[PDB]
Amino acid sequence: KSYINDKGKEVLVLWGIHHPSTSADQQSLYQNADTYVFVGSSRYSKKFKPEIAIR
Amino acid sequence: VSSFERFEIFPKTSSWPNHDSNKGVTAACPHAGAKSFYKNLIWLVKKGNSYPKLSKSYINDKGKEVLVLWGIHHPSTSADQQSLYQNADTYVFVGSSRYSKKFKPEIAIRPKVRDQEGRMNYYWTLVEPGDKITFEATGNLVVPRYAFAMERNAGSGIIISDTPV
Repeated sequence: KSYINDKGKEVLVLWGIHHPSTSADQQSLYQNADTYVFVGSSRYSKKFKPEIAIR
Repeated sequence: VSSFERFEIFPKTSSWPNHDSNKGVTAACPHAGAKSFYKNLIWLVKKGNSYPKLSKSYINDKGKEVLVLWGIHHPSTSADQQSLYQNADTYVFVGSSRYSKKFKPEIAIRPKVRDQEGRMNYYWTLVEPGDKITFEATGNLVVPRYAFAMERNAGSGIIISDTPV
């Protein structure tokens, strides 16, 4: 999904990355064992790898 | 800076027999109309349909600090990754006595900037006299070509102005 800033000013965007406790909780929520998240803009680029462990 | 001399830390003609040192050009860095690239870096690309494991070292023998710069290339797609390096799962490693870091490319489509959906990160380090710096990669590495042996001063800054010198 993409968004283009057309509001004539800066847009503050917030988001989250979820790190489950166990592989079972991972599969209960997303069904995929080895996942990634990517966020990218013209000045931002970052890839997120979840860290599954019991805190 | 009290002393600043450029030298070819990794000569273009002889350093990379098993890799291509001439195809690493891009429309994002044009010169005289043609596609070009940075002068002090070489964008190594697979030779034939092969990118063998890369390993090159330099020992600072210049009697002073050496400024070394390099790049990591993050392609937009897996196809662009295979077009340039032929290897799907690659790494880059840079190591010295005070520097050690492993780089994993992040393949994804970023918004176009200068007609490029990929990205390239630029890094630098100061190699102390007598030290060794090692570059090791299976792809995505923009190897240094020119380094700079230098001696830093103390103070001064950067003036941003249209006032003439």
